[PDB]
Amino acid sequence: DVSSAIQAQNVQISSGQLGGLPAVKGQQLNATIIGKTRLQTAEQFENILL
Amino acid sequence: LNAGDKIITEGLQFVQPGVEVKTVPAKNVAS
Amino acid sequence: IWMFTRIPTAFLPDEDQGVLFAQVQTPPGSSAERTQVVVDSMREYLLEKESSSVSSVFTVTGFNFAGRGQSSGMAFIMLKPWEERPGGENSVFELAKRAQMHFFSFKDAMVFAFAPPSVLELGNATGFDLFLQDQAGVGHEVLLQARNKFLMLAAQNPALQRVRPNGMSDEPQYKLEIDDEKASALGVSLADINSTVSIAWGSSYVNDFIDRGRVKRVYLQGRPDARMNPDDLSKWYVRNDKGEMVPFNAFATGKWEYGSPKLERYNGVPAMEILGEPAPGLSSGDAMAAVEEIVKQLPKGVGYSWTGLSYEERLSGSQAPALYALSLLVVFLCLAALYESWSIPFSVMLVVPLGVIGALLATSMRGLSNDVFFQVGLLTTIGLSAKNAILIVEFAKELH
Amino acid sequence: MHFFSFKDAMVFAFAPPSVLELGNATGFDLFLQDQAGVGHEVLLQARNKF
Amino acid sequence: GVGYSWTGLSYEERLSGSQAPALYALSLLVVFLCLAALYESWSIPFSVML
Amino acid sequence: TAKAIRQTIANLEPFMPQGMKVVYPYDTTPVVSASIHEVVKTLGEAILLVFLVMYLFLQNFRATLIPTIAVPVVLLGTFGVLAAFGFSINTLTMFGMVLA
Amino acid sequence: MSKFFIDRPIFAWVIALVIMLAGGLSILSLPVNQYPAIAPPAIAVQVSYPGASAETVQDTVVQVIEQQMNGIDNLRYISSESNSDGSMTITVTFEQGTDPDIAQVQVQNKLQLATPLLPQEVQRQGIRVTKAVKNFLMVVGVVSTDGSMTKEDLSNYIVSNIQDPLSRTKGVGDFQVFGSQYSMRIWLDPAKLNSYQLTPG
Amino acid sequence: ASAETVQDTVVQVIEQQMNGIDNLRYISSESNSDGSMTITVTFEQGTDPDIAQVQVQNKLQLATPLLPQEVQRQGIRVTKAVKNFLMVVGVVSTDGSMTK
Amino acid sequence: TGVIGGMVTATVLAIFWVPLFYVAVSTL
Repeated sequence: DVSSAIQAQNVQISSGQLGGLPAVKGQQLNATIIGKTRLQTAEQFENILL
Repeated sequence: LNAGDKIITEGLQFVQPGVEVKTVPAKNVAS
Repeated sequence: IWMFTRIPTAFLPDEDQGVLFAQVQTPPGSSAERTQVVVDSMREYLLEKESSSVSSVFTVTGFNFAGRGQSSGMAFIMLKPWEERPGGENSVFELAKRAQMHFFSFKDAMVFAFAPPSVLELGNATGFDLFLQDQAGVGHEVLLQARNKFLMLAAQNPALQRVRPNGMSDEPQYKLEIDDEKASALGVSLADINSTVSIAWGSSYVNDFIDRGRVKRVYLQGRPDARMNPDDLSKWYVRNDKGEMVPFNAFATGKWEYGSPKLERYNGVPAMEILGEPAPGLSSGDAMAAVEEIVKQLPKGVGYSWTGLSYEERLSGSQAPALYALSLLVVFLCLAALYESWSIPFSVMLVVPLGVIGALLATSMRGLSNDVFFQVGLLTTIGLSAKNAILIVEFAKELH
Repeated sequence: MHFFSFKDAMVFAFAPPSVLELGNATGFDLFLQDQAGVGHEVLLQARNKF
Repeated sequence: GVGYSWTGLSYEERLSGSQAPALYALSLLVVFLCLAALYESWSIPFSVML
Repeated sequence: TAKAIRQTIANLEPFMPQGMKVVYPYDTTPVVSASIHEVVKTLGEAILLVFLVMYLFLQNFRATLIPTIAVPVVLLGTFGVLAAFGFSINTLTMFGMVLA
Repeated sequence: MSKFFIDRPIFAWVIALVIMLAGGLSILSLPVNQYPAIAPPAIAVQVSYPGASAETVQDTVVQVIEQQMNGIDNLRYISSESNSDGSMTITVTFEQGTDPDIAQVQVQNKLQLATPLLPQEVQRQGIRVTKAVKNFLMVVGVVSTDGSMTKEDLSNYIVSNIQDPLSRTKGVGDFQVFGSQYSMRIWLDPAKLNSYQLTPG
Repeated sequence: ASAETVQDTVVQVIEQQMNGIDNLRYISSESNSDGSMTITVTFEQGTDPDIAQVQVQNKLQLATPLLPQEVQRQGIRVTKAVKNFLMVVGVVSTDGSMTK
Repeated sequence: TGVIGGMVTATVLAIFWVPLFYVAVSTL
């Protein structure tokens, strides 16, 4: 379950777009949603909830 | 922002701040 | 010798070909509906103003040569055939300069217009292509000073035209921050949050199905009304371990950031690419040297590199070690082999500038430049100046 | 001629051609495909009509 | 709605068949010039050609 | 290859529904077909117009047709040897052919 | 040699005629061009991502795959590109004169030194490796005459009926069809999901 | 597996990706009822087969993760067989102990 | 144009100078 928690909390998740196609008629706002990214430092790996 | 301000639609790429410019009512908004 | 350096250099002075490229770039963060009303306004202009030359225009959106996204579109303009449009004003060089001047009326897009070179497998745009090979050794996104020199500080055009980006400016993005402590303390596990946010917005692909005897795909995504705004992030629910639904904004917030929608890696460092053409009247070599007074303003670490169809201008250049220095070197040997003397093969290669003296004059009077067809033309005129010499010196040497 | 005494098997005897890498039987071959999107049963009906 | 195609050892016959009429005229003219290279006339090679 | 593409469409267009069509919005082969035939018409304007200067300088119609049978017999003699080294006929060979 | 073919005119004729005919039967066979092979060889490799961001696929699927193909002989310059709609391009060119198939297999056996770093949802689509040069040749396809055909069913008909015959003819090394086929799109309603206590999983 | 299952899960997914092959003449295919397939593709006359089989395999490895997991663990085979055998060996020395 | 203008001056000049350069006096 330590391996499972690492595999669940250190991921790169495709979170899509905020105005992604096919949009509604009249959409004027379009951006990219940045969800979960991979951890970089050891302190980020230390605060992984078991 | 306040009432009576003139915010800038169409023509954003060709214009930097601090530039003398002339204005026309824009046709890109819905109203 | 002075008039040889007075002429400029080029490579393949290109042709009409009936084709024209035109790309648009709406400001960053624009939807495709904003791009379509620029693309259609460009399309309607070419079919009523320039109907004498333009045959048909094919406009795609969501994709150009600069990149991809909702803020990008391009047009393949196929013109009339060569006999249906007479007059030099119906060339693509006179259509491009008068459509590019009209495209400054379009305020909400950097619309351009350009032609491909004479070769089509090499290059997709006439003119120079220079890459900002920025070897400063810095971190991967602290190199924004290369971009700062790339915007206008490498665009100080004295005699250039249509100097344009080939990447795209960075845009706002929406960083969705989820704290795992509060989310886990309401029972809902984090892998289900990941699967919910990856299926509802990210359009998962589950398996395959078959219709009309062909295997196709089945996708899965939320409805378009539920993924348009940041508040629509708060419309989705996740089931915890007890079996009830937690809203998404009970454990997740959002925050705007700024990031690039395109990242490269060119020869070991992420460069930025600049396209541009010479102004009507001058050649390509003086344009590639007129950007050299622009590149002298530069920060630390960066450099300019010619590549693509501009790689041959700075890897071939003038082949003064090989072309017309070892070509006519061996003709002195092969005429000493047949004249059986030392000085009479020297005399017939002494008259070699008397042919190129008007070969330079004709391209100076017509206004052309030093290219590969000019080089292979001079390599004929060496033999032409030699064959007039040998035909009248053979009888001069046999009669003696 | 002897193999037609076997009632419950369409036994077929033959020999390979002189060259070996070309064909496995003597004669020709033809494919009858579909390119519209019609079903398998109409293609089998066309094969039986042929 | 359905189509057909040729395969197998009987495919190359459809692009170009047995080209013996395509030759035997090239091979006729190339020996017609070759014995004229020996006999140094026009009627004397042509009479022995047949 | 473009002939192959057009016959690939030209064999399976009746299976296509009548409520459809096909155009060619962008294409480069009329450029090839025009830029070959233009240099053919320059070789045509260089085979008979080189005949007039020898007819003018020799003043004899029986003495000026000797090189004009000699010029098209070397020329297609090139079309073998450039075919021998795998090279293709294009305008780049044909420029030197008009020069030769 | 002189003094021989002058008293022998038929032997002078026959060599000129056969050197005419050996070239005259050659123009029926060799292909007709307008330009030779002028571009340097170049191969490319693409993959798409459903709903990614540009920085998910920049430090991962570009930089480690970039350096391995440095060392390949007869080479000009290397590039890469990563987009925000979830697409990559790891194109690599060569110097002019090399055989493009051995230039493809050198990059092929050199770029299996970074193959397992890939997620499963884009290893399902696979890395499409082509020998695309840079440019197109022609484009095919248009709307219906009588209307009632959107910009999706035309693309579906193109990639479902006329594409796989077009991808097997000669010359074709790449294709960039503007659109895609059908897919059974399921559009989830979030309000109707928690009305039955369901998740998209 | 059935012929329909094999044809619509293995054959179509592989032959849907077989594009961009040099000197490909045609692609025949068959799928049997005992769960087997052949996708024997014939090239042009006068082609060395070493580049041909690796050009086939480079496009096959593009399609091999789309296959179900029950057939990836069986292992695809790409050979350059001609059509037909050359020799057959093997028999028992009949002592009754060994079976078929 | 580069070969037309190159040939015309190779003709109207060199017929004066090639006989002038065969009679160069160093060829004793």
